[PDB]
Amino acid sequence: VPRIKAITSKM
Amino acid sequence: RMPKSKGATVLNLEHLLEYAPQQIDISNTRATQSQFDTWYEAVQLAYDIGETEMPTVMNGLMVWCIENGTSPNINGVWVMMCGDEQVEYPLKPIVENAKPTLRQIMAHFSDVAEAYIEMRNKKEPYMPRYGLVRNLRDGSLARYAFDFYEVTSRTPVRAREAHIQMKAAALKSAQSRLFGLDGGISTQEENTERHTTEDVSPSMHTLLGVKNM
Amino acid sequence: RMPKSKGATVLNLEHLLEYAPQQIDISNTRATQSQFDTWYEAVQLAYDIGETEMPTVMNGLMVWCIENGTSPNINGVWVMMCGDEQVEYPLKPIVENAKPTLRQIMAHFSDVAEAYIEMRNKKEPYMPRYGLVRNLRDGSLARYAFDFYEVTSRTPVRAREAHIQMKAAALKSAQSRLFGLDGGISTQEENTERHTTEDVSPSMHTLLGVKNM
Amino acid sequence: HFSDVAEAYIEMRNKKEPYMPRYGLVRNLRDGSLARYAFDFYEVTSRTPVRAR
Amino acid sequence: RMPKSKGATVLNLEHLLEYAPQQIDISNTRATQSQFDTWYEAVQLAYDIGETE
RNA sequence: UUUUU
RNA sequence: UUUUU
RNA sequence: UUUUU
RNA sequence: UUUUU
RNA sequence: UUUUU
Repeated sequence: VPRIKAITSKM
Repeated sequence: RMPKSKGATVLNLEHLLEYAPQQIDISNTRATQSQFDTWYEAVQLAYDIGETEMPTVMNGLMVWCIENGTSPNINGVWVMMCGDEQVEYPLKPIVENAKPTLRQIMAHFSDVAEAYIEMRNKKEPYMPRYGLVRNLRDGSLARYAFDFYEVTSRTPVRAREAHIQMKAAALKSAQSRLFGLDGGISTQEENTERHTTEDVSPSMHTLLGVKNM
Repeated sequence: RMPKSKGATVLNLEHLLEYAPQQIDISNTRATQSQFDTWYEAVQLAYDIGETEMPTVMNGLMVWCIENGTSPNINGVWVMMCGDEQVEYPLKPIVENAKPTLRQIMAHFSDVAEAYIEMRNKKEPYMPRYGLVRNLRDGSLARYAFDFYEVTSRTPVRAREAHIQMKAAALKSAQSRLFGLDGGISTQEENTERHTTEDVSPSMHTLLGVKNM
Repeated sequence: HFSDVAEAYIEMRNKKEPYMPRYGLVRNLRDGSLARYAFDFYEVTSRTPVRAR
Repeated sequence: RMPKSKGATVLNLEHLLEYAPQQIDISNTRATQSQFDTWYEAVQLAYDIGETE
């Protein structure tokens, strides 16, 4: 499963 | 006798005789379908995961919530076991988008959670950590030993008693407070008084009534 | 019934049927593998010990923690028994790098600790000092009498009861405080007023309104 | 305007080491899981947890 | 199961199986041997008494 | 851990 | 931030 | 979850 | 609203 | 209804 970035562009 | 207003029954007898909703669909202990869709969409958006890999993450989250509960105060990350590796997912999107509560959202997973616990117990001793904290001494009741389990008309009477006792033991005598500390901090009044070089002191303009002797 | 959003089940049935993680791997009462690796690397770095002699130090630390607990307030040094000699290791790297807590980090050592206690009891009476403080009167329960023991689905019911009673006795009615004394010390306002040789006193510029009679 | 990024950065730094902002050290905040809100320009929103608020 | 970091057990099984310290030697309710020696030497020095008396 | 005179 | 002798 | 020295 | 160094 | 980590 993919890993979630800490600080993404969605925020 | 039917309820009547202004000489007319206020109920539709035919529709009512044909009205057979599922009990879990009209209970207020479970989040509505609209609220569940909102939560699911918000979690998809926050995780940046496509609609095909999302159910796997949902499976992992359901198992993690079986183990560790669905309290509003849970924070940090939850974990999925990808083979022998551990993948960490932030819990903030899961909790901040669950309305009215995370327990009501996860109540939609209750039947699947019970089935999963039974399946895991078919191959090894599998009591959810919630049931270990509650000190439940019966292994055949492991399928109901999670905090988001939804009691239905098909729940066995013994299981219902065990679940209610576990809920009472877990909640204890916790009393809800409607308010925290008020965010208005300033209690004094702003000092609007001038200050000139003619003032005898920073706090007194003059000493008018003062007599030297 | 499965949880559905927008006319589509939100769970992957095949993966879920094949999803069988270990219970201790997904519990939040144990530090994650990443946190454990971070703690282990930080302790290696602080001790300046190679990767070959590090497991021996880990053995010594595990035995010491079985004896003396894993409280956040432990300080000073811990000791290893190199034959008849005593080697002292600082406890600061062990405690300051353990996240979220030292107990969660040492929970990874729980099965080995239980096995070690059983092995030591095979040759002599060996009750961990934690179980002596708790006044546990059963010697056959010595294998669970340490404060970082992790309760699992394989823990015997009697052992689970004893461990929960020991935890309740040790914690008593301790209440957590979120804050200490605030570090902002100054409460007064800075005195910005000038002071010239024309001032009648160090605190008064003049005596303007004063009348002698 | 930087509050969400600051919170995310504090969480990211805490993923690798103990990272409490000096503001939270001056305030003597004894909870490390609340480090992500322990700065003086943090903006409280409707998504802020009640305990964090 | 043993505690593992980066795909490697962090414990030495052979040494641990051979590690049998005395319980009173590793407890923190008793002063360490170094502290005891320091106290004994300080008391000898203060009392001006030989190692035989 | 300490605090047992 | 400073002010801890 | 924490708080068990 | 401000005043959180 | 909530409050079960």
